[PDB]
Amino acid sequence: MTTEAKRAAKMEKKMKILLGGYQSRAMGLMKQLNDLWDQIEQAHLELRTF
Amino acid sequence: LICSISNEVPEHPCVSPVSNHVYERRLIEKYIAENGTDPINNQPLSEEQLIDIKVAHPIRPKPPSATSIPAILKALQDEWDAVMLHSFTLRQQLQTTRQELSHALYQHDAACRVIARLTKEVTAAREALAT
Amino acid sequence: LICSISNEVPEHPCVSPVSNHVYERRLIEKYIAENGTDPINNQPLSEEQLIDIKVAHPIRPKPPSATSIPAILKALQDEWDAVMLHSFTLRQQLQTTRQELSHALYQHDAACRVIARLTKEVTAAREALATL
Amino acid sequence: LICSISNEVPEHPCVSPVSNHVYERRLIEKYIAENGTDPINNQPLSEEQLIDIKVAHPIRPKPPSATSIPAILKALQDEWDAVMLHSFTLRQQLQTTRQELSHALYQHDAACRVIARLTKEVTAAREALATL
Amino acid sequence: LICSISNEVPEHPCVSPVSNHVYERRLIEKYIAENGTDPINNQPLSEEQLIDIKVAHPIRPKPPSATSIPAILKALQDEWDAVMLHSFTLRQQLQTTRQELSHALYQHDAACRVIARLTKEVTAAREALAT
Amino acid sequence: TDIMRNEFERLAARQPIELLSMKRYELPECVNNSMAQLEHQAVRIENLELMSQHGCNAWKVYNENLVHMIEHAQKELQKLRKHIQDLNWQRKN
Repeated sequence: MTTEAKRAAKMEKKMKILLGGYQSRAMGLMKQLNDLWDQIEQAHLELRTF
Repeated sequence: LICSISNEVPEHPCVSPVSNHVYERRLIEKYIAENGTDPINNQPLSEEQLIDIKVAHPIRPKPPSATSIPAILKALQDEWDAVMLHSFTLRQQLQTTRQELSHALYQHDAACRVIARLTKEVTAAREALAT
Repeated sequence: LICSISNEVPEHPCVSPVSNHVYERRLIEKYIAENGTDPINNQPLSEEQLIDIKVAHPIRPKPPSATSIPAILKALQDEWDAVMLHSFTLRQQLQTTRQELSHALYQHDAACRVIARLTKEVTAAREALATL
Repeated sequence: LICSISNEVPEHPCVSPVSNHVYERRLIEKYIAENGTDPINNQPLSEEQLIDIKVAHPIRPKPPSATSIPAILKALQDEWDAVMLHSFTLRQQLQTTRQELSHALYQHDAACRVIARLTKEVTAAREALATL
Repeated sequence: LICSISNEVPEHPCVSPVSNHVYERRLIEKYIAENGTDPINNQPLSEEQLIDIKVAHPIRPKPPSATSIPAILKALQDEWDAVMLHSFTLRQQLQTTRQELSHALYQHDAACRVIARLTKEVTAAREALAT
Repeated sequence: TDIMRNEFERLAARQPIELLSMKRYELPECVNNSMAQLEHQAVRIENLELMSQHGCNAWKVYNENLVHMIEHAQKELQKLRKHIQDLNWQRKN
């Protein structure tokens, strides 16, 4: 149970940083697209409304 | 890129010459089997009129804690509860839509009537001056 | 769960190595003796092409269980696609009635503007009517 | 993210419903207006056949991750159907290990009566030569 | 009926040209590109020999029951946990049969070492019986 | 307007509670679950092999493609800005 978990928790934590910095990337990556999907569905609003 | 039926990012893209609209093969099969037409525009569609697209094989990275317990105990709960809360909030949005539509029809009734009356009163005083 | 010639339920479904199509023992062996080929598309074939015997082996067949491995995952995918399908037809009305409230709001604002102008005109008009 | 004709990034993409292979406007428009077909397969199409890239729906769009229960089911099925072959990887080695074990047991039981007879004959013939 | 690869019912079966072997598309492609060798018959493999196999009737999903998902979730968990020990079973007993095979060959290497000694003693006894 | 899922999700959402999850392979029958933790952390070191095979490589592979998919929506917003503002430019005169 722990003989391999102590490696599967360890080599996972080898990536808890290098993947973790990219984990701050893909979070704010699509997050700003929530304004791009708002200002799209807001650019879906202003087109025919005027 | 995305699908217009499930709002999904497909691994199985297929678009039809009956409605050129990137749709998720799952919901497109389900729909065209339900009623043999497009869902979005509804030009009559048979399931073999479409054509698949060859995809760039897009992949999302297996996160560091991906296993039986991570993808079973934790993971499914976020997805299912967030489908529940999202669809509930969306129906709530439709309720708000019906309320604002009723208020707007009220405001339009007001505008039309008050305009019908004032357009008269103006030229009424004007005709009295032109007397 | 039918043959590839005669449509009967095969006791040893036959599998040929060109356009493999689950057949019946006697039907496929007869179609061989009649002409050394399969029923599908008239290609070449031999007598050895069929590996008749079922594939029961260390694969450990379970008479398809109700709640074990694959059914829950497949059903989950099918029902999640349906959840998203219906939430789509709801967001439809979301955006549509958005457009409706947009047009109605522009209408009501610029329409009260019509009165904002008409009132000035009529108020000056009756004043002149008294004056001159 | 990529383009199949010019290798330049499509800043205005349109995939036609003919042989859909995500295509850029500033190439594919004159492509269809020059030769009225798709590039790869060459089935006939034009401008009205080539269609813009558009928003999914008024439903909430979202980044692709292994979170979504469909992606979760895909990854869980990957792990499962891989362990399915992993089981064969060991059943096969068992098929050879157990047959070699039974075969070495056959050669062992063939040397067993050999050693029993050699050992009994040692005593017999030694006693007989010592009985003189 | 039975895939000789995964033990599942494959909806994407594929047959080889050098072997009569209808296999699962997942493992077939995975092994084919991983190594130029066949699964069972060890027939040197090329992928374009594949025969896309289908029995257009045979797909039979389960209508298990109306049972709540509060069944199916722990069901999938327990089934995976069971198959985990069932897959450790096939490798541990295989390593044990291999160890026993080498062990039996070792006693075989000792017995055919003692038989020459016993035959020597027998031949010498009979050579004494000559005089 | 969906399947019996409609009333199922009505119960599950109004009720609020989360379905009792897959807390079976974790704890440790229990000997099965312990052997399962063994093989499963073996598969975890396998998926760790298949993750460190890339490391930063297939990470940047997704990063660049992500930006090259991002830019298009804002090109579209540019289109919408231009259209609406030229409409207003007509309306003025």
